[PDB]
Amino acid sequence: APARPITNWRSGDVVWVTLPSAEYAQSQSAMGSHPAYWSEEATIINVATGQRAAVSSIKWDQVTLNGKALHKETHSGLVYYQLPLMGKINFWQQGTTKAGYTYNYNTTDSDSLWVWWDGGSKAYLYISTYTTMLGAGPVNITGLGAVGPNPV
Amino acid sequence: APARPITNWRSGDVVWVTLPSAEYAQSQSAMGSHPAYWSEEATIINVATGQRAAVSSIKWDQVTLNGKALHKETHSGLVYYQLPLMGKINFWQQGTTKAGYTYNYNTTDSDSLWVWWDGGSKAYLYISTYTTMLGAGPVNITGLGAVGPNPV
Amino acid sequence: QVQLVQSGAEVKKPGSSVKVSCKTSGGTFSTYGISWVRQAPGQGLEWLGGIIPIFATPNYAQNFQGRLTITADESTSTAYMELTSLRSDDTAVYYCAREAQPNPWFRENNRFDPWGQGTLVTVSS
Amino acid sequence: QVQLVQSGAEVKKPGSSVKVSCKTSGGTFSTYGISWVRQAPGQGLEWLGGIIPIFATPNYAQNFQGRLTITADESTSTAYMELTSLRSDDTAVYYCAREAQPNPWFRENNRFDPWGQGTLVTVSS
Amino acid sequence: QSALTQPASVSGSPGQSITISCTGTSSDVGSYDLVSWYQQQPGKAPKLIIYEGNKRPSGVSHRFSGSNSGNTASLTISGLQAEDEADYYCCSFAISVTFVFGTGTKVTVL
Amino acid sequence: QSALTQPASVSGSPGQSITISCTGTSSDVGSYDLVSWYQQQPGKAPKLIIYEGNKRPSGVSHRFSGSNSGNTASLTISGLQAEDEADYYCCSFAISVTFVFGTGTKVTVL
Repeated sequence: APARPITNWRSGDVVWVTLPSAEYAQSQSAMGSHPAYWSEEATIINVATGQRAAVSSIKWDQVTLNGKALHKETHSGLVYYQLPLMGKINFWQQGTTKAGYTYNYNTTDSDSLWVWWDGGSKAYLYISTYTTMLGAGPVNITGLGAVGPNPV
Repeated sequence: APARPITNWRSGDVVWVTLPSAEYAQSQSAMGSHPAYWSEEATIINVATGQRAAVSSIKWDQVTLNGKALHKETHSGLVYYQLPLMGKINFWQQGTTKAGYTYNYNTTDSDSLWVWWDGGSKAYLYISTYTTMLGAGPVNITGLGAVGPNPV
Repeated sequence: QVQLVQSGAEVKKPGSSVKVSCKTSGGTFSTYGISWVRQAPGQGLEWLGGIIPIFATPNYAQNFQGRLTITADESTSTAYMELTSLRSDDTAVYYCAREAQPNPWFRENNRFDPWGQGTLVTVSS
Repeated sequence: QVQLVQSGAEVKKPGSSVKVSCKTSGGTFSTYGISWVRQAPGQGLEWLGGIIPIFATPNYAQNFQGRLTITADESTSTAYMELTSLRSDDTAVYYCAREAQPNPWFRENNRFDPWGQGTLVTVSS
Repeated sequence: QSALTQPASVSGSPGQSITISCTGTSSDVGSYDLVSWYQQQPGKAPKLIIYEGNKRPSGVSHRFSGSNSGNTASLTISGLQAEDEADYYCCSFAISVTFVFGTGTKVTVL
Repeated sequence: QSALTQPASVSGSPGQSITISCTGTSSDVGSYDLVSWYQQQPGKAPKLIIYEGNKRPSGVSHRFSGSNSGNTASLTISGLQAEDEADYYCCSFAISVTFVFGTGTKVTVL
């Protein structure tokens, strides 16, 4: 049977994100001027289905969650796409027990995956972070999360 | 064609744990006298393989990670089994965006899944927590994590 | 053989709300799904909504969005549906059914192998 | 078609350490696996170790535990192996092979479809 | 969302074969190789007869066969008998996480 | 961990069929339905001929058939030719995350 494409997402899906050479950003507009780790050649995997793709290779205006398009936020002329999560995003340094933490480590708020797309073949994947606990970069980071409900 | 049994685990496996009617413990011996959320009827799922089982229905002396038996800690006469994780354990209130956090929420350490077994059909699953951010209990909790390397 | 047992038939006045429970005996919810289907007298089957208990993120049909709520309990293997603002055309036999697909993902490949006995709700006076 | 290109042959004195690189061309590592197999002259194939780049948790054979290290680079699609404390019987042709099982999980069902050209390491004086 | 169109009335003599179609529109109805079929005799709860295109559950009579051709899923009943005089429905998954039931078909014996 | 036992020397006349066995001990060698076979001609790198029991990669001659019976995996080559005169190995996955190669079998033509 044909596999479910990585473009189509459902609530409760387990997401696996690779962030090769991730760099540190002091303030990200999509996360309310908060630190983030971002990669230029990130890879997204649906763990249950096994499907995969490079973030730059996905047409992000066609990605649907529960049959509905992802939420869009235009910040300073840059269009960002949101993938909500149930819970926080769990990310760590590749191949090491060293494990990072997000900005809202104290709070009870869930996390989200943010993608910047230029409409072509250039996409940036952002994950929330508090400080440079995994280094200033470049650093290979693997993140895990569970897809949340559609924003209301 | 035969599926990989949930008794046999590998590094990089994605784990899905359900904690129905989870209770709060102020101090747990397996986590060095630190708060934890525990359930009596927990369910464990290997997300990639789709296999599942009740925690109480698993013979935990037969569970192998990378072909090796799980690490055991005898604490006050109670035998605990450890499932190491890559990164932290991500848990949230089931069905809600409300997301809990672990004890070492500023540290860079990874988390672990702790199981108490009596040798019969009674098993307790423990997940690290800092305070009663999800309530004193009972509360339904869903946890997600990636299996780490064997303890050395 | 797992069994799905529903609550008894109810009669409600227009504008009220009803709650039908589905009981799972011979097993647990595990990672399966629960769907609610109603059949008005003399008409066909209409899918109301469904849920996967481990996901606990219910989704409903367009006609019942903002009017139907579906919840599942893991401590007691009971699934619930709640329809508010009842009208005369809500009179139907409501069925609880199990989505016989072990993987919560791959939910497109699914079937309703066991069906509940059916609860008849009458909305009149 | 994906190509695996290895570094050139090397001659090393006994007790030294060698590092053989395997380059992936025509694509990327993605979620595949990389295995290292060596063949001593006139003998059979011996599996040394392997890694899943996304997992980044290498595993080795019993004879080479504590003597072998395997790492994978994703920014530059190159896989590495490193053998320390070289002896005269370490002289062999070293092969890098791709585990052509798309799912990193279900790694039991696997095969080595593309093979590297082979690097000949000679340990003598 | 538009429902699945079904041939409301289908009839056949005892012994022949009949085919019930299930036609939909849009990609929001999913692939037709994964359409399930249910049978509802008068006064009874619906029961599954064909699922996953052409897979039969245990105890279902071997006279029920399911096909798939483009945007139409077909259920075929061979050797019509008095116990096949019931109502049949087709169901499928949607791009939105929902299930759509067919309009329903009544089988009659001449 | 013990390796996989293979019949080091196997020979056959041009035209007939030969069978190479792959026998192991102890759960630790995994299922014998998921055993891959490789062919190494003199001076060349090993190439895959049969993978996952009896699946042939594209371009592999259809004269290679793989079986599985209990704790032994067998590779059968039909219509022996001069180009089949090489060395063949079987590989399997272990309970410890490792791969175990067979002892190797040399095919000869009489």
